[PDB]
Amino acid sequence: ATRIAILGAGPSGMAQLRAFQSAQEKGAEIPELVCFEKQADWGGQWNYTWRTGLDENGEPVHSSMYRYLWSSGPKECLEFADYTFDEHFGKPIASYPPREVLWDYIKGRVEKAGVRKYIRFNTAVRHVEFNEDSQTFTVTVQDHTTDTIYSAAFDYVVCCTGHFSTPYVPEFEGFEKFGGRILHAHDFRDALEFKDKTVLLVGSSYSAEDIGSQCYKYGAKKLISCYRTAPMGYKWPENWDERPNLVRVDTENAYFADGSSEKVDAIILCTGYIHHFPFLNDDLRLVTNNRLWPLNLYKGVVWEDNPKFFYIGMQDQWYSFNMFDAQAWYARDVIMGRLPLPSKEEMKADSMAWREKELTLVTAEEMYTYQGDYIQNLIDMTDYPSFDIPATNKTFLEWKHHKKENIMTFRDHSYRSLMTGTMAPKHHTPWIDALDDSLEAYLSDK
Amino acid sequence: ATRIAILGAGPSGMAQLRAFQSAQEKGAEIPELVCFEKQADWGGQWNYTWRTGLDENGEPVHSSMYRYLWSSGPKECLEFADYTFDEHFGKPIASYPPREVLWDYIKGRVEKAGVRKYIRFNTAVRHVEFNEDSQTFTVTVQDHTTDTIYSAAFDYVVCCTGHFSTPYVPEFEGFEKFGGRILHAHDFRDALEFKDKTVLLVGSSYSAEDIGSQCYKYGAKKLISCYRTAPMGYKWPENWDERPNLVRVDTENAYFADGSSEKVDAIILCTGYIHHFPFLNDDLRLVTNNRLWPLNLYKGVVWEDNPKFFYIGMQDQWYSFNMFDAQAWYARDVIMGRLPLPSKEEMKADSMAWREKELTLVTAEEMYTYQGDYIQNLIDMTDYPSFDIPATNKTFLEWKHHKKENIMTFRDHSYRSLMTGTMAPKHHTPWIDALDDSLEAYLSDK
Ligand SMILES: Cc1cc2nc3c(=O)[nH]c(=O)nc-3n(C[C@H](O)[C@H](O)[C@H](O)COP(=O)(O)OP(=O)(O)OC[C@H]3O[C@@H](n4cnc5c(N)ncnc54)[C@H](O)[C@@H]3O)c2cc1C
Ligand SMILES: Cc1cc2nc3c(=O)[nH]c(=O)nc-3n(C[C@H](O)[C@H](O)[C@H](O)COP(=O)(O)OP(=O)(O)OC[C@H]3O[C@@H](n4cnc5c(N)ncnc54)[C@H](O)[C@@H]3O)c2cc1C
Ligand SMILES: NC(=O)c1ccc[n+]([C@@H]2O[C@H](COP(=O)([O-])OP(=O)(O)OC[C@H]3O[C@@H](n4cnc5c(N)ncnc54)[C@H](OP(=O)(O)O)[C@@H]3O)[C@@H](O)[C@H]2O)c1
Ligand SMILES: NC(=O)c1ccc[n+]([C@@H]2O[C@H](COP(=O)([O-])OP(=O)(O)OC[C@H]3O[C@@H](n4cnc5c(N)ncnc54)[C@H](OP(=O)(O)O)[C@@H]3O)[C@@H](O)[C@H]2O)c1
Repeated sequence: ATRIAILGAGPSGMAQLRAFQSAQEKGAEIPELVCFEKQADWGGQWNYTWRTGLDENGEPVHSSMYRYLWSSGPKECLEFADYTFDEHFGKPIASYPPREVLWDYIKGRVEKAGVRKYIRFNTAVRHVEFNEDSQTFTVTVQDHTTDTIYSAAFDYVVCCTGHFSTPYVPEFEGFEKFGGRILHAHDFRDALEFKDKTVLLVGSSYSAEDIGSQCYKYGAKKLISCYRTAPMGYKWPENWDERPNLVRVDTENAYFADGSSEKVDAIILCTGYIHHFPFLNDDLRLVTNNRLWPLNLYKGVVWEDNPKFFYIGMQDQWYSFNMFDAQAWYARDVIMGRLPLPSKEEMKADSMAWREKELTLVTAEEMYTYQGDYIQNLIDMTDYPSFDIPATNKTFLEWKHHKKENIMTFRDHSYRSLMTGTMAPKHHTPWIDALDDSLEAYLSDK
Repeated sequence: ATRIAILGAGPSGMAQLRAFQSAQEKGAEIPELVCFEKQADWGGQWNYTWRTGLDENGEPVHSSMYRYLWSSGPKECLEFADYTFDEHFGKPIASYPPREVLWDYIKGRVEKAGVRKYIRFNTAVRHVEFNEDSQTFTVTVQDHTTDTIYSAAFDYVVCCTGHFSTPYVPEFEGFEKFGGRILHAHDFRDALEFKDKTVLLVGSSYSAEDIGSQCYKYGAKKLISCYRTAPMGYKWPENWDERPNLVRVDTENAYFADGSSEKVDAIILCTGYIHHFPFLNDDLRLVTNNRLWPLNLYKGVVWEDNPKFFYIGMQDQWYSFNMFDAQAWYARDVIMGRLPLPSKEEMKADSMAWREKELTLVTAEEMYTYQGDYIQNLIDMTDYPSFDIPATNKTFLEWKHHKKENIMTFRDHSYRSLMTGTMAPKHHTPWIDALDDSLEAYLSDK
């Protein structure tokens, strides 16, 4: 009568449900499942909302996604080994689908699987405690539909609440006096809000690349992006420059370590996120910066201090969807008794070996290869379909080259699926001109 | 060795500490105090921040206040009976001080009292449980300076976390397609962000009045405000009209029940707040809409289901600072044994009588007079200095008339202090021209 709690119904929660459902379909007897989700529908980040800051129930808004967002890597690198792009759409499609298209895809797997019935939507997880005496977890949640706080007992808990939602938002001198809008990447919604405007983007990783690109694409007057350590280093459009870092601000201007300075309408902090778990105490709470190998997680997923608690997708992401699968399948097999955990000492020693290797990594290539090795090790222990990881590494490599070649057109290239073998078609419209981000617009043919 | 927890160091928390400190100064022996505050300094709403949505630790941003905010009622109606405006500033000042000026004042009382030492700043209250077996509260908090979650036992808890922070944010058809900024009043920061723009304000209470006024004052091209029930009904500037309710929106336009419609750059939801206490379970959690008499609070402050738990300032606010005092002094005397509570049945019957009367109220005059009667009933039970409530009522009445006379110049009038008798000077600058909101600018003379 063993009972499991899954926190969150994004890709990771969906993957954990899907892993149990698959074991059950092959005839295994599975635990009882309850998955709690604070939004009204599944998909995690991929469920777009116009809302900003706090949602209609007062929970922090979860999604950081914006209008016009498109896959940032090759779809071929994030394809499910058990539910192909061919199966879901019935036809080839280009390699960088818009948000709505990938949303549709991940829902499709879990619609086929019938796992929606396990999910209590509109329910925020408030608190998870472990009771020593009974060896079980009390999960306290708030049901916003009924406006009730209640709690329930579980034998295992799988946490899938992500780490790209709680913004890291550093302060800069003068922000209290600046007259334009200051916002974090997290609150970016429609690029059209910045048409004909000068937009400062603080930071130099994916958010900066892509939020700049959208502002450019939808007609901002000018873009300044500044970096803390090293410049992003791509060849930008003519109305976009990189400066060394922002140092202060006044009523209208920004000042850089350059010595330069200029008039700026809006500042967008593209400074990343914190791992933040307001519902866990120190006995259960993961503390880490964003990285390929957070400590304290055996095989990157079992909580070393209480191996009945698990974390999915808490690593930085080169791979994503099929990493979460590998992780969710491993957790499932641990929970189900198919893969007994070693002692605490051996877990720590294993994790340390993973951390030593992580610290070796210099180049982007070495990094996704490392995540690949990690994933390889996971999928080899479970009935998760194996797939060509070295060939996925190669596809990441091409993608890197395409971005270096030209940062504004990398989305116009195509790659071959490592599940099906088929090469993807070019898209009916080049990126810069595809102004409509809808599923409908992308799947027809204008 | 009796121990009290005070949740929040805004005006209410500050009042609660001040109430204890005064009893102690007069020679009483007081309980031990710990006050928890998630911000880095005291003042509550009055502590301005440029931050929006979630703060640097990932907590919801608390303050709803914006640049250029000024007192919305006569300072004479919110004067402390035990720490006058004369005492704090050393000289007369006008009747509608800017935010920074009132912040300075409320901090002044609590700096004089030396109560800062009781407060653990940068600490978010996560959870408050009541243990039946020991009859005490476990308060769990997260210290963001040390990044540690810990908990502590208390005999009484006073909740002062406010109810104008978690926004009520209704959805309107088309919001997911609109191309400008959508925001709640709560996120409104610098009016200059809307200079030369058309701004729709949804709502018809104080937020709508005042945010519109600031947008106007700082040079917005045009203002549309729309109402759900009745229009605000003031004579607005020429570039500002009131329409019946908003019904939908597309890429660039708003459509109203008017039948009318127009191009709009930014939508500001001025639709109020919810009472939200994510750190309480249903045994302790107050559930109410914003009103003069929330139910379940004996004398408006003692939690009827567990009278060792208290709420300060959870009523809607005509009076404010000296209401919180009256309430804090009452809670103090209850906690200290000077005012024993009646049985549960009598509390309920008393609360019912207050509710019946609340439901009687029609006119704005009847409403603040009701709050005044409530405050009268409180201050008569404690050593809180009594003061002229009927004369404060009269002052509110004048203020109402000044607003109806001209909504854009009500802040240029002056009233007499009910603590000192002295009439307040006119201000060195009329409202529409005082563009600088700083303490310094308001307290010197230009
Ligand atoms: C702007 C942005 C763009 C991205 N684009 C890509 C991309 O193009 N390609 C790619 O591979 N990856 C991308 N990512 C990476 C992203 O992390 C993954 O794609 C994927 O969404 C990870 O999903 P997850 O389920 O682990 O967490 P999430 O997707 O964040 O979902 C977590 C779920 O947990 C829920 N939750 C959180 N707290 C609670 C609580 N208290 N109670 C109940 N429920 C809770 C949330 O509501 C949410 O549904 C992007 C990330 C961001 C932020
Ligand atoms: C925009 C705006 C303008 C206003 N203008 C006026 C005015 O001009 N005149 C007037 O009389 N009234 C005004 N008010 C009314 C306001 O409610 C009172 O003036 C007063 O600030 C109420 O104080 P409070 O201490 O009860 O709550 P607050 O002032 O809101 O302070 C609550 C405190 O609780 C803390 N807190 C909340 N949650 C936690 C947690 N979980 N853990 C730790 N700490 C927590 C917050 O950090 C905050 O410091 C205004 C309100 C708003 C929103
Ligand atoms: N579809 C898309 O294209 C898309 C868009 C956004 C996000 N994402 C996803 O989200 C993940 C990362 O998002 P992210 O770019 O927001 O965070 P991130 O990858 O951790 O990058 C954080 C960035 O902010 C900078 N930064 C931090 N503090 C700073 C400071 N005080 N001053 C100046 N700069 C500062 C960092 O500077 P330093 O470099 O000096 O450390 C770094 O460039 C990616 O793995 C991707 O999956 C995808
Ligand atoms: N210094 C200042 O001037 C200042 C500024 C802001 C706030 N404050 C303080 O904050 C308190 C109130 O702030 P508030 O005005 O934001 O909230 P509020 O007083 O409760 O008013 C809520 C408003 O939003 C409207 N509304 C709610 N739902 C709506 C919907 N679905 N569609 C359209 N309109 C809708 C309500 O409509 P209905 O009228 O139909 O009920 C009402 O006008 C005041 O007591 C004051 O202390 C002061």
